[PDB]
Parts: sequence; structure tokens; C-alpha cells
Amino acid sequence: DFEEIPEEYLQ
Amino acid sequence: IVEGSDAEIGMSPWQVMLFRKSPQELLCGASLISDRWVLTAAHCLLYPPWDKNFTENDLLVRIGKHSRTRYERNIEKISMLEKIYIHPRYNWRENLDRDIALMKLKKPVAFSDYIHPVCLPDRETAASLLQAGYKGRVTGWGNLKETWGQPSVLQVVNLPIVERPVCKDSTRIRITDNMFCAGYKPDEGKRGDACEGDSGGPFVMKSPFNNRWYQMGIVSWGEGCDRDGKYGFYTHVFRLKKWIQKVIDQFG
Amino acid sequence: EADCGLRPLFEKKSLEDKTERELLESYIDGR
Ligand SMILES: N=C(N)NCCC[C@@H](NS(=O)(=O)Cc1ccccc1)C(=O)N1CCC[C@H]1C(=O)NCc1cc(Cl)ccc1CN
Ligand SMILES: *[C@@H]1O[C@H](CO)[C@@H](O)[C@H](O)[C@H]1NC(C)=O
Ligand code: NA
Ligand code: NA
Repeated sequence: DFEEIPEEYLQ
Repeated sequence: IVEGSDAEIGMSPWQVMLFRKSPQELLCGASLISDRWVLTAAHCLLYPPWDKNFTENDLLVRIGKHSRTRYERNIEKISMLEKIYIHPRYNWRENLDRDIALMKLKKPVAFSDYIHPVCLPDRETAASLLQAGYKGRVTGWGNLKETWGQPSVLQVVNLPIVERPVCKDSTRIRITDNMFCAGYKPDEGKRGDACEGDSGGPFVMKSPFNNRWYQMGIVSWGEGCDRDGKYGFYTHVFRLKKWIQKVIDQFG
Repeated sequence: EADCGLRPLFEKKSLEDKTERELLESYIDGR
């Protein structure tokens, strides 16, 4: 339901 | 937020969304109190009855948001946590007494038109404004009703502080001096409340003395959402400010 | 902190939001 956030924040 | 309205752009620039990394979902609200510190409710991070015990690496904060679900490119900023601090006398076993926590960000966030800190109350501002009938404002992306559903954008509701005997008489829980309650009475012709997902967000008041917004409360608990004869309960930020200050002074 | 609680799109521009007056009207102390 949430738009994917940029991968940089999940690293 | 039940029976609120859509926020205006930049209306609550201290609003923070606590966001779970995996699965990606809303966890809670929170507020920005400086370029490096975010305030929330302890039960957003630690609540053993519901098997909740998040660590720093489980979570992100999202600051500057308006839309609930969108990635707000060039507006919101996403920060990682350096460290969580939960009040050492937070009482999750009984009544959520001292329901307060701080999160230190890994790097300072840049302020903007959409990102700006709220003030914490001094003793005198708290004494003046924390009075029955005086209204504060609650914001969040939590559910729109107790049973259902969820908002497109940040919701806002203004609610009056309630006399302490009325708060106490609305519940079987032991209320403490570290809590206050707010909401309309059944006979008052207006309604509104926080709800699931609004936990940890701010109850703010605009001082009429210096025209600044102060965070008086943290969204803590309520028996359902927006039920007649129930009220929302908020952590009394001023009463816990010495602890806030001790944490920031020691670890900031 | 010196600038806390003053919103860029409201207080900093002397613009009021649509419901803040409801809060002010509830504050009796200091009138
Ligand atoms: N045990 C009691 N007799 N009273 C305390 C219940 C506190 C709990 N409420 S609850 O989750 O809706 C469950 C409930 C419902 C009706 C009666 C008893 C219990 C609650 O609010 N909790 C339990 C842990 C998380 C927090 C919460 O949901 N906070 C969000 C919140 C905050 C506010 Cl200010 C208003 C409403 C809500 C939504 N319930
Ligand atoms: C919360 O979880 C952490 C996991 O790092 C654990 O060390 C701690 O004992 C837990 N606290 C409670 C009250 O369960
Ligand atoms: Na009671
Ligand atoms: Na109610």
C-alpha cells in the first residue's frame, strides 16, 4: 500500500 | 485521526512518520524537536503484550510528509536512527505511565518549508495552557475509524483538555500525573479523537504569549477511538522534561 | 530551538491556518 522508497534508505 | 480534516501544506512541519523497514508500513507518529532528535511514545517501540520490541535498524523516520503512502520526492527526508532511549520507568505492564521515548538520528536533518521543530514547554507555558477547556491539536496518519479506513493525507483535529475527575471517571485504569486527557463530552455536539497509528504523534498548543507552537502531549492511549464517554490520553511532556533534557545533555 | 514552533509557511510569513483561531478562542488565561 506504500510507494517504494529509494533503495539508499534501506541499506 | 477520527472526525478530523486534511492538514494544510506545512501545517505541522514537526510531524514525523515512524516507518517499518520490512514489511514497509506505518508504525507510529512522532515529532521533530531539533535537527537530531525525535520524540515519540514508548509503546511505539516497546509493547510486550503485543510482541512489539523494535531496535534501531528496524525503523526509519520520514520527515516533511503530507501524503500517507506516497514517496514525496524533493519534499520528505528519510533518516536512519542512531539510538533509541525509552523512559526507564515506562510502565507498559499497567497503564502506560511515562509513555515517552527519544530517537537520535544518525545525521542532522535539514530544515525547510516542510521540516521544522516544535518547542517543548517550559513550566510557565505548561501551567498557563494545560487547563480544562483549552484546546490543543492532534495530527497523524492513523485510522479514520475504530473499526473498518485510512487517510490519503495527514489528518488534524482540535480537541479540548478535560477536567481530571472526568478523565478518571471515564476509565477503570489508574490515571497518573504523567497523563492528561482530551476530547469532547457526549453532550457537546462535536467529536474527534486519535486512533490506531496516531500513537506517538504530538498534541500541540499555540502559545498566545509568544505565538509559538509547543508540544504539550504525546498520543498515548484510548479505549477504542472516538467513543462516547471515552477520552484520549496523552503523555504530559512537561512533567517528563527533566528526563528529556538528561538524555539530550548526556547523548546529544 | 531558538526558532522552534514558528512554521515557515504560517508564522514566519504572518499567515494563519484555517483552524488555529479555535485554539486561541479557548485560551482564557492572560486576556
Ligand atoms: N485496558 C483498559 N481498560 N484501558 C486501556 C486500553 C488502552 C488501549 N486501548 S485499545 O487498544 O483500544 C483496547 C481497548 C479498548 C476498549 C477498552 C479497553 C481496551 C490503547 O489505546 N493502547 C494499547 C497499546 C497501544 C495503545 C493505543 O492503541 N494507542 C493509540 C490511541 C491513542 C489515543 Cl490518544 C486514542 C486512541 C488510541 C487507539 N486505541
Ligand atoms: C526488548 O528487546 C530487546 C532486544 O534487543 C531486549 O534486549 C530487551 O530485553 C527487550 N525488553 C523487554 C522489556 O522485553
Ligand atoms: Na475510574
Ligand atoms: Na469520546
